[PDB]
Amino acid sequence: GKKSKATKKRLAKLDNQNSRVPAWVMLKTDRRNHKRRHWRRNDTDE
Amino acid sequence: GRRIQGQRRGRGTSTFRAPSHRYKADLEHRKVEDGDVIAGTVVDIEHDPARSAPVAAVEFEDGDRRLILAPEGVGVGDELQVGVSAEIAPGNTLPLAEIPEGVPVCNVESSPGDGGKFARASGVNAQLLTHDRNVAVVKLPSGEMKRLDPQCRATIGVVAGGGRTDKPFVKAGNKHHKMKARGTKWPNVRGVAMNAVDHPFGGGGRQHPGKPKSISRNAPPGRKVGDIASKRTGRGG
Amino acid sequence: ARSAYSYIRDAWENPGDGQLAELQWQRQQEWRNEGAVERIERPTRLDKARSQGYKAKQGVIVARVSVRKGSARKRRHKAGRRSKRQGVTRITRRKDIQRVAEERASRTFPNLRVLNSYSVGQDGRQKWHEVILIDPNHPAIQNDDDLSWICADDQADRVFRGLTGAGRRNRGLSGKGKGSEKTRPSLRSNGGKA
Amino acid sequence: PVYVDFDVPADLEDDALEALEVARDTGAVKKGTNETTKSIERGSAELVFVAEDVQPEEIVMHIPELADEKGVPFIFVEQQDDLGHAAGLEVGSAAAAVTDAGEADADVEDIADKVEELR
RNA sequence: GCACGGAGGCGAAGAACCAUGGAUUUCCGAAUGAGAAUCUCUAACAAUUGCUUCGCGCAAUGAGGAACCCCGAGAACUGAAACAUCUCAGUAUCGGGAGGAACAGAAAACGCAAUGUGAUGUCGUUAGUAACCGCGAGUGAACGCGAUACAGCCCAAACC
RNA sequence: ACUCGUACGGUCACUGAAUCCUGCCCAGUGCAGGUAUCUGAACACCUCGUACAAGAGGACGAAGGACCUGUCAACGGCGGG
RNA sequence: GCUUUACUGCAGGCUGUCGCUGAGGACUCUCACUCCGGGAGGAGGACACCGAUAGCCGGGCA
Ligand SMILES: [Cl-]
Ligand SMILES: [Cl-]
Ligand SMILES: [Cl-]
Ligand SMILES: [K+]
Ligand SMILES: [Mg+2]
Ligand SMILES: [Mg+2]
Ligand SMILES: [Mg+2]
Ligand SMILES: [Mg+2]
Ligand SMILES: [Mg+2]
Ligand SMILES: [Mg+2]
Ligand SMILES: [Mg+2]
Ligand SMILES: [Mg+2]
Ligand SMILES: [Mg+2]
Ligand SMILES: [Mg+2]
Ligand SMILES: [Mg+2]
Ligand SMILES: [Mg+2]
Ligand SMILES: [Mg+2]
Ligand SMILES: [Mg+2]
Ligand SMILES: [Mg+2]
Ligand SMILES: [Mg+2]
Ligand SMILES: [Mg+2]
Ligand SMILES: [Mg+2]
Ligand SMILES: [Mg+2]
Ligand SMILES: [Mg+2]
Ligand code: NA
Ligand code: NA
Ligand code: NA
Ligand code: NA
Ligand code: NA
Ligand code: NA
Ligand code: NA
Ligand code: NA
Ligand code: NA
Ligand code: NA
Ligand code: NA
Ligand SMILES: [Sr+2]
Ligand SMILES: [Sr+2]
Ligand SMILES: [Sr+2]
Ligand SMILES: [Sr+2]
Ligand SMILES: [Sr+2]
Ligand SMILES: [Sr+2]
Ligand SMILES: [Sr+2]
Ligand SMILES: [Sr+2]
Ligand SMILES: [Sr+2]
Ligand SMILES: [Sr+2]
Repeated sequence: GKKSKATKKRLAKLDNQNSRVPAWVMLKTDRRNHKRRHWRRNDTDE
Repeated sequence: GRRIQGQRRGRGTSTFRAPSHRYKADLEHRKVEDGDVIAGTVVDIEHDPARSAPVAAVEFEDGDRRLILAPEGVGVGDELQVGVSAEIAPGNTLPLAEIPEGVPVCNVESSPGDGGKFARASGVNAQLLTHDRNVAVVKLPSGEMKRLDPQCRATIGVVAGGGRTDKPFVKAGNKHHKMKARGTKWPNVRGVAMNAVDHPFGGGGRQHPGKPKSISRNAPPGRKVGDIASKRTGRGG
Repeated sequence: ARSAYSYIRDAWENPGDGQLAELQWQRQQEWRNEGAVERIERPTRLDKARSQGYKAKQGVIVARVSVRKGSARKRRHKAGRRSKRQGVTRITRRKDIQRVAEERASRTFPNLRVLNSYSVGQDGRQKWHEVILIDPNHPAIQNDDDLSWICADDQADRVFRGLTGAGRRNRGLSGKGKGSEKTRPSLRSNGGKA
Repeated sequence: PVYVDFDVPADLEDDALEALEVARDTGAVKKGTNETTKSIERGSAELVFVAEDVQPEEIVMHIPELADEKGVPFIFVEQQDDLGHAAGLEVGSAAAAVTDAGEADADVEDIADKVEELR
């Protein structure tokens, strides 16, 4: 495929959202990233 | 039921359209103010996709380069004339009034200045019979006596490509190629071979129209199939 | 004495006789060659226009509109219907042509508001009406004691809601007594049975 | 044009407007189709002018016949704005009426006569 | 901030927090210079209008909003123990449009017929009455009355 | 739409290369043509009726039908004695 | 869903009539309107188209 600049920005954002809930948020809230996506198992938009 | 093929046609979808983007030109006569001071030279003979006949490219005095409905016997270099005073020779156009009686003509206008409507197909021709100050009588290719305005322009001679019809297609593939150059859906499936839902003749154990084929002129589209308003049928009588 | 206006009025009581007859025969030739909505500098029927609220003033516009004659232009049912709902040819619409004319005119002049309209004849295939529209945003009108009312917000797009004189008549609101049981205060509030 | 049954010569039209101009400075004149109309009806009119470039024509179609059944003479002017100017207006005038001339009676009289002849 | 971490910071120069007003307010979006799956290309009220200093100079429109409201378009399942008129129903759904509410509204009314009432909504009732109807199934008002709230005016023309 | 097409065209159908052939039937149905006479609606017209209107009747009569003809490579038919 | 000389209707076609529509059971004309023409102008013409309505046909469709 050929991604436009905008498509590319969205793809990047999705990649970033794909990170884990920081460890400190665990302690602070004293005890999951519900939006964890996999390139293979999932399908993004567009 | 479902609309019959004749009804699908009218919507003018791609399947039924003519390959217009591939057609060359509209072979209408030139428009001359008057005087006939318009002559051109045949610069080339080309194939006309829309008619399976040859057409001639002409370069006129005033610089206009246009394709023309060519009669038989026209070649490169030859000079053609178009006007009231044009010379009476094959390939020249002028109003019927100027044409001598008993002269085969082609690409005859229906209404003076329309560019030509009659006798344009391969090897055909209209026959100028009677003259007058009010009406020119022409015998069209179908054998019909047509009364025309003497001011209707025409081209002397018969259309090129005559005899085209004398040779059989022999193969389905040859029909195929010609059909691809026309606004026609081909091949043809018989009405009697379809399901009742698709045609008045469809249905039934064995194939056969379950009704007389001669249909009334007043029949609505979808029903007007078979032999339309036939005055008679068969070969007998 | 008689106003000069009464003579225009009187001429139009019989648009098919007298001088008016020859004028129409002449005019219509030009009208048939004009568009659907043509703005005109002056009303063809002055008496009627002034009578309906017209004034020679900034913000007052007049436009002649033509519409095809006859009944509804409807498409036959593509799905099953009982004989009753299969009709196609003799079914007419519920809005008269004058009302259709008023709406087209108002669409052409999105910023103007329909004040009133009147008939200027017809031929065998169409009808013409002239519509008076007002500019609610022009001060010459915002300051007019007889027309400033049309500047209120609730008067916006009045024609599209049937607030016109032709609108009100067509909605069966003329009668104040017998016969208006299902028209007043609105066709809708009465279940659409008027 | 539908109410016009005869063409008036540019020269005659010239004299008329001149007469009308002095008529307002001397005698009395009515400006406007309505006022012109009531004058003919009240019979207080001697000469009425009617522009020929009036659109719509309904505005003045009645002047001709109304004047005939009232004896009041009338003349045509090619342009609407000239009549208005001659009548002393800053705008145009579809019709005008000299309600009793003023030091122009002699001319207005001739003009009326020149018309009757012109049929 | 939700959010109970670590580090560090701010706050008596009165922070946090709250109310009111103001500042900032990317791109797409009615989306309006042209184009485009949120970006790009070379000065922009695009488009339709009114006014007009006839120059986009001054202005209007566009789109949104839970439903409510007004004007148009308008089914079928269903009921009638079938079904076509009828019914379901002017319902569902569609097109257009306004407001904070809409619409209606100062009689060419009513017609308890009178020596009577007196703009208009709405509520209660009048009444499943009058009327409609394969006179089948079903459909179905109004005047009046008791209430609520009350409010009455402006043009066209005559004469100027 | 067909159609930058015009009867050597292209629309609608039937049969299904070549070869040798393709009989009889137009009563019914279909299509088409004709038609003295018959039948044939509405508007306008006339009579009656109504101070008007409803309505009743009359005259005229288009296509269509009756009637006649053409037509089966048109639907189809080609038996019993 | 499909069929038809089932019932009842609806498109559609033919046909008459009224309006568009004018002048002098047959007729002429030009001015609306239509068509051809780049234009001038030509052809046609109160017909045709279109609106309304009436009769006939009408499994094409419900
Ligand atoms: Cl072929
Ligand atoms: Cl409006
Ligand atoms: Cl009362
Ligand atoms: K039903
Ligand atoms: Mg990573
Ligand atoms: Mg050509
Ligand atoms: Mg093809
Ligand atoms: Mg086949
Ligand atoms: Mg099969
Ligand atoms: Mg099968
Ligand atoms: Mg079928
Ligand atoms: Mg067979
Ligand atoms: Mg006042
Ligand atoms: Mg309400
Ligand atoms: Mg943009
Ligand atoms: Mg039932
Ligand atoms: Mg109903
Ligand atoms: Mg029953
Ligand atoms: Mg009901
Ligand atoms: Mg009542
Ligand atoms: Mg076979
Ligand atoms: Mg086979
Ligand atoms: Mg044309
Ligand atoms: Mg069926
Ligand atoms: Na994936
Ligand atoms: Na508007
Ligand atoms: Na009703
Ligand atoms: Na903000
Ligand atoms: Na704007
Ligand atoms: Na501007
Ligand atoms: Na039942
Ligand atoms: Na059933
Ligand atoms: Na019923
Ligand atoms: Na009482
Ligand atoms: Na037969
Ligand atoms: Sr996979
Ligand atoms: Sr051509
Ligand atoms: Sr051409
Ligand atoms: Sr069959
Ligand atoms: Sr035979
Ligand atoms: Sr609006
Ligand atoms: Sr002026
Ligand atoms: Sr009150
Ligand atoms: Sr064979
Ligand atoms: Sr037969």
